[PDB]
Amino acid sequence: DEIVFDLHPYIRVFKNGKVERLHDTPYVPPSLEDPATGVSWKDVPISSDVSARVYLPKISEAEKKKLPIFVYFHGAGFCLESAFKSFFHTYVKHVVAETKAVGVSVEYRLAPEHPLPAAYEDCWTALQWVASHVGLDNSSLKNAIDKEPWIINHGDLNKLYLGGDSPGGNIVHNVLIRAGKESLHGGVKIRGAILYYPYFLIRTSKRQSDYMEIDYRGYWKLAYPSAPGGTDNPMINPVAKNAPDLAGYGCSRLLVSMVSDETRDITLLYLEALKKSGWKGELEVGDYEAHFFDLFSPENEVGKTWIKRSSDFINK
Amino acid sequence: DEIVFDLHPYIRVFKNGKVERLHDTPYVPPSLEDPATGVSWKDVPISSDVSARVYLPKISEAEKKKLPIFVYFHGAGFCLESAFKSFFHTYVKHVVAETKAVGVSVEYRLAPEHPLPAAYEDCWTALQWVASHVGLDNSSLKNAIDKEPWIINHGDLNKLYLGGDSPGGNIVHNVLIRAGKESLHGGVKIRGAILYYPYFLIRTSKRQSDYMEIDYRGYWKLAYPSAPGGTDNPMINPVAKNAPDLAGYGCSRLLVSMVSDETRDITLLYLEALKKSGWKGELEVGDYEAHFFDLFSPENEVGKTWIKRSSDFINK
Repeated sequence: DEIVFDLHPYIRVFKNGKVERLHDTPYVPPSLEDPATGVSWKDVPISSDVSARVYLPKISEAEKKKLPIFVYFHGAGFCLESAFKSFFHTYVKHVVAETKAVGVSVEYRLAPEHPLPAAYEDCWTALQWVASHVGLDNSSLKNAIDKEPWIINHGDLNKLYLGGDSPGGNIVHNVLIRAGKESLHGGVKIRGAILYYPYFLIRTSKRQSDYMEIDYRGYWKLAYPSAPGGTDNPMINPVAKNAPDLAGYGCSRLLVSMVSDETRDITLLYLEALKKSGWKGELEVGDYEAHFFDLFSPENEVGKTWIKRSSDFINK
Repeated sequence: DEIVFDLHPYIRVFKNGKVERLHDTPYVPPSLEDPATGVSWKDVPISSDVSARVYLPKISEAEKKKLPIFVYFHGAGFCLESAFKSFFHTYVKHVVAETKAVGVSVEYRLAPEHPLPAAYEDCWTALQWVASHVGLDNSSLKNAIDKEPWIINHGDLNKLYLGGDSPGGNIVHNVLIRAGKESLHGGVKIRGAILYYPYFLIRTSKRQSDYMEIDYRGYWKLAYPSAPGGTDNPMINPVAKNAPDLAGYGCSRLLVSMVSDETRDITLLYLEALKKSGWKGELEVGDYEAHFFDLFSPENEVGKTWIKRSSDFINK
């Protein structure tokens, strides 16, 4: 009955420790050869704490080479939604259908039940599980209970991509820093990453709207209550004094995408820092006149454009 | 806002066609090597409409032969719960851990969104998908996108069992009649089936409680509104005048289990009919002094007894 934290319409926490997410989109079960898209998906165990939705597009006998692998870390606050719920599942399904990629959409542990850095560790665990397929054939499945045939048969570990939106984009950033410090299994490398609307807190020269100065900062306090340095913690402020060098990103290619709202001023400060960092790689930028939610649906022109832009990046 | 069907605390249907299931237990995601039990599970696509939770127990290098396969059809009204929700998932996890079996718990379509016979067709689709593993090795996965390595490597199709509780037991009955009329792929046969508390409507000689005469019959009207003959439809009344011969069950061994409530009088009429039918097979009966829900949890003595009884049946 008793409420300790209230964020309508997204999340409520009760005194008894119950968490309610009334806005969250519905669960969508596994499906073989979706009528609309031809895509198939399956929910696989990675650890006792981590799982993922794997996606396989419809493949023609003529299309003889393994596909790029797209590993996705969903957004929504560090505290909402699921790889298995309609919002992110439908988007990933469309990116997989357009790109012709093996998808891996990570079900990481949410705050506040599991504060950061749980999400970061879970997304690293999932990316290492993808990399662990290096050099395997179907005979590996006799003794490895956790390996995914769709990756063994249809996924090219020379074409490994990350993606994330909002806090998921923040997770991509933190995973790329870790990938520069710690090699993935078998020397697998991340070829590229797509950060859409990444969740960063950087001090703009001019005060922004109350939404940016209050609400937008509040997600970090909910996600990581004990964060050393608060909103200047390097995991949320990538240009903090003590922050890891952006030159250390463990990938060669980046697509960073923004829409025409106040977050664009923070993303521009991130891009300025990345460009000055001496990161050795190709940076591409999407800069759209649109609302954030529009880009997830191909039912919108800008969504069709964005999903095609993602496909063109992964397939370059 | 507007309610057309009300069954507290289980299910409410709105004028706008929305269905609310407020009592349903929580979703439990895929997990590798569950700390409590050692079991692993994974949600796999079978068709555009059907999926299943597959289970693998912890297997020792010494345990060198493929395991029995246990295909489960959950109960709860034809209208509630999921293979992926805690109630049935936890029970199947415990049966798999005790038995040392490959589990396949079918996510069939529920009423009222999908009236019967949808559940019956979906459980047949899932059993045929299990049978479709006959003779496959790991090389099959190059060109068959839907096959499950845990069945290929660890499941013995010579040791194929069904199980179901309440309406799930009704589904086992209807699937066994179909299996007598239609061979499974590759000549695979059902070795045995476990019907716990099967949902049947048979006329007792004496009127029972109002719960049995009203509420208990109501699930059939909700599940199959247009059923020819209503509660005398052969799919719910297995001794109806026009009903398929029980001798035609497509398995050799049955365990039928009852508890000490009024459903026992209907199950006894079913068992009398099965015994008189000239079905060629071994019938075992569990007859427990207990409450229906007690047998699903090994935290109860009778639950421990029942899960061990199921294991002893599958492993005979």
